[PDB]
Amino acid sequence: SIVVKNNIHWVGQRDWEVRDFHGTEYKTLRGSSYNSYLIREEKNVLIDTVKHKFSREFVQNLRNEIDLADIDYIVINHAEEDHAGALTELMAQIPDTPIYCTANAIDSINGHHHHPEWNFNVVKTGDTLDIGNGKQLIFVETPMLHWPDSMMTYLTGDAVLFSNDAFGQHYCDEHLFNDEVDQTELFEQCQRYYANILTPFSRLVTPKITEILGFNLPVDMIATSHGVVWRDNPTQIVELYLKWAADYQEDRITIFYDTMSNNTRMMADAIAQGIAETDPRVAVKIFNVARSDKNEILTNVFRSKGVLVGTSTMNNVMMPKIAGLVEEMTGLRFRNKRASAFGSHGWSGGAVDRLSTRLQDAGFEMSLSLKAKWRPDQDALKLCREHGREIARQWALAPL
Amino acid sequence: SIVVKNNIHWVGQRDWEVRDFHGTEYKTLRGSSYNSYLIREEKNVLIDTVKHKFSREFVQNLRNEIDLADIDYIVINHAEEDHAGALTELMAQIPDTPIYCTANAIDSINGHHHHPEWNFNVVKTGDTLDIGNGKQLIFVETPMLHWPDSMMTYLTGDAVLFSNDAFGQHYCDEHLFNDEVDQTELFEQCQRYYANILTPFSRLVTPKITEILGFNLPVDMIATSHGVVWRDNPTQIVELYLKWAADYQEDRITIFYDTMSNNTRMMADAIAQGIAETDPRVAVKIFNVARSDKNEILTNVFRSKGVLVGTSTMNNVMMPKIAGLVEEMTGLRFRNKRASAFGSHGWSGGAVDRLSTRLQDAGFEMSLSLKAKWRPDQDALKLCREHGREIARQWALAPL
Ligand SMILES: Cc1cc2nc3c(=O)[nH]c(=O)nc-3n(C[C@H](O)[C@H](O)[C@H](O)COP(=O)(O)O)c2cc1C
Ligand SMILES: Cc1cc2nc3c(=O)[nH]c(=O)nc-3n(C[C@H](O)[C@H](O)[C@H](O)COP(=O)(O)O)c2cc1C
Ligand SMILES: [Fe+3]
Ligand SMILES: [Fe+3]
Ligand SMILES: [Fe+3]
Ligand SMILES: [Fe+3]
Ligand SMILES: [Kr]
Ligand SMILES: [Kr]
Ligand SMILES: [Kr]
Ligand SMILES: [Kr]
Ligand SMILES: [Kr]
Ligand SMILES: [Kr]
Ligand SMILES: [O]
Ligand SMILES: [O]
Repeated sequence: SIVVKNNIHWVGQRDWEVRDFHGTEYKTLRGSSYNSYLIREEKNVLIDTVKHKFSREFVQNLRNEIDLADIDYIVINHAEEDHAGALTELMAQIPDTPIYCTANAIDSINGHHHHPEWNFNVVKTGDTLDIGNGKQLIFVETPMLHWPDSMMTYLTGDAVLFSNDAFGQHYCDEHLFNDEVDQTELFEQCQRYYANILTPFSRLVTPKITEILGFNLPVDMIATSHGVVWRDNPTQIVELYLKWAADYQEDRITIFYDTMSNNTRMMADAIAQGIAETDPRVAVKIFNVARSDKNEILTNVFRSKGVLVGTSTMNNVMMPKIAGLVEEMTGLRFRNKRASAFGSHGWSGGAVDRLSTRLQDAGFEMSLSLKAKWRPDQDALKLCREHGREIARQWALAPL
Repeated sequence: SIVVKNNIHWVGQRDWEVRDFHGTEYKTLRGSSYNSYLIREEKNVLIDTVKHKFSREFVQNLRNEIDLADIDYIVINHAEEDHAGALTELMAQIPDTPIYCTANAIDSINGHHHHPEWNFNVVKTGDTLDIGNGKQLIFVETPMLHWPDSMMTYLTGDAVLFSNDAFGQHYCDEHLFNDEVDQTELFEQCQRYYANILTPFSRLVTPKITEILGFNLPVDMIATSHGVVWRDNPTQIVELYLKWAADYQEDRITIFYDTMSNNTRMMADAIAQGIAETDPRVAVKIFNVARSDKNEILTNVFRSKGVLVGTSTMNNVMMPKIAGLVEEMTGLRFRNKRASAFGSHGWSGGAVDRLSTRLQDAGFEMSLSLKAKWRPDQDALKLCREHGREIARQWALAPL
């Protein structure tokens, strides 16, 4: 275990090997961690657990830190399997131990564990839990951030905010604190996390942070459930969340496509050139969805002011990976972004219009489409270059 | 080169390494071949070429077999890059050589190569081309099998049908003839090919084969553009095509899904059990689309009488891989098949109905959906088992 602050002990689990989260929908290229915390004042409080596959090690390590019978209260901020997965294993040893959580958490905890006989205690925003020595836990409900059961626990005196998923990132390191790790690698994982997970809940992020700041409670540390503990200027991740929530976009255009014989690829490269030689301020990224990291693509879309999506016409419809990715974007609900569909066809085509429509369904403001037959020759590549020019002029943030 | 029959020489290219076709949409687990044929009578005729990346070797090997100037005619049955990719390289040495192909082939050849100055000769069904010694080539147009430019060339006397893509398969072997290779491995690749490529054109397969049989031309060998040359009972692949075209299905149910925390997986296994203990005649396959071969899944759907598709609700929509796969199935246009959507959700859900609708759009006859909240307990797993029972009774081919 690692001493977080005074009597706060990190008793979680590092995961260096993990490469897949939420099925295979979130690639964790730098691993992750599952942060559990043991607070030992007059009362002994355990905050969240770890993933189920590390339950054996979790309980054993917990035994080495404290007798399980001496644990007074258990707090569950979030009942997703990576934070409450070791719950059944632990409650088998101490079934009478009270569990403090939201009303929605009872549904989610029981939904996974099927032990409704456990002693649940419904908490709501403002509720307190005294642990002795002048310190107490203050609960704040954060529904749909990112789950209905989500909440945060604040420890007075030590001024430590247990935010669970919020302000966390999938980043594994032997050092626990943010000022002890690589800042660049830390920022990438933080932005990668929000873009792929918290984007559809951005409208809720700002009012919640505003509400919490209204409590006027000091924050010395922010102990998330994933990644580093923010102790050195901890509110820096809060400020990033405020910026990322306000329909974040840079002067950047993300182009991604799928192709069977490189015809659409040729179009994408010609479009990109037209943009770069029209607007030097625009950062341009290009991805083949069949050969690229899906989450890296989505992170760029989040940072971009607009995207161009390419697909060849395959069996009167679009290519599956493109359709799949667009479907996911429909759930992420990106805002204040523009889009243009393009692609090659053999005869009748139809996949470009089909794509443009679904992008509109995903919330993108659609510009005109670009279509080409078979492999683009020099003349066709000019039209693609010109399309990029028209896009660059239409999507220009400042005049030029 | 390999002697196919008399003066027919195989001058194509084997591809042991290839693992991806049509982008990454067709996995070639046993490699493939690109069959080109040189006929040397009084006239010298080249039939199709190879993929562009093997163009250097193709021309060189062709030089070792014959002087390029001695080539009289060039036949292009199909202008896809794997059969006409080495065309530009070859025509650079012999630009005056006539090219015999369909009217639609001129559009496709020029579309890729951009050399309209080539000497094209439009052929239609019934047209002949004398090559001497009492032998001649007879052309038969096969539009949308699988391309608009597709055609077949028949050689009289030797009774050899050059079918290009038709009756071919992606299977690489040192031996050229069908009776020299592994029959099981040969059948798998043949069925894998049709299911993923020729399924949406099944309505056209039967009348075309009927028309060709109406010509009363003998067939000693069938020389495709991919895989083995059928010389031992060559019509066996024709009979398989007739069966596969007639909305082929076995007493078989294919279940596939995507899951984030295995809840939907638990549902799929419970459904499968219900079916097996209700109808012992049904063959059941289960696939996680995130961890399985996509084409193996589609091959099973082709053989199946009906499918069950699972998805968890993710951001108010379905999982991308499922959406992507369903999109592709919408293009494959499977016929006379039934379907049932299922999956787990956290709160409001919605992805199961969304999936059931798109399956209906894909042409599946939809049965009732099955929904479960979070992780299924013993009671919920009974409902899933019962759902399988109801499906097994509804989809039963014979009474029982
Ligand atoms: C399996 C397959 C299916 C196709 N289906 C269509 C189609 O339905 N309509 C069409 O106009 N072209 C169709 N085509 C032709 C392609 O759209 C054409 O080759 C395109 O220019 C290539 O795009 P890409 O190289 O960027 O992947 C199909 C090609 C393949 C290989
Ligand atoms: C990223 C993510 C998004 C989710 N979105 C929804 C949702 O929009 N609606 C819902 O009812 N449940 C949602 N859930 C909860 C899942 O549907 C729930 O955990 C489900 O039972 C798990 O299915 P599975 O384990 O088979 O993948 C979401 C879960 C995750 C991890
Ligand atoms: Fe979570
Ligand atoms: Fe988490
Ligand atoms: Fe082809
Ligand atoms: Fe082919
Ligand atoms: Kr969160
Ligand atoms: Kr937040
Ligand atoms: Kr906050
Ligand atoms: Kr074909
Ligand atoms: Kr055919
Ligand atoms: Kr035939
Ligand atoms: O989580
Ligand atoms: O092909």
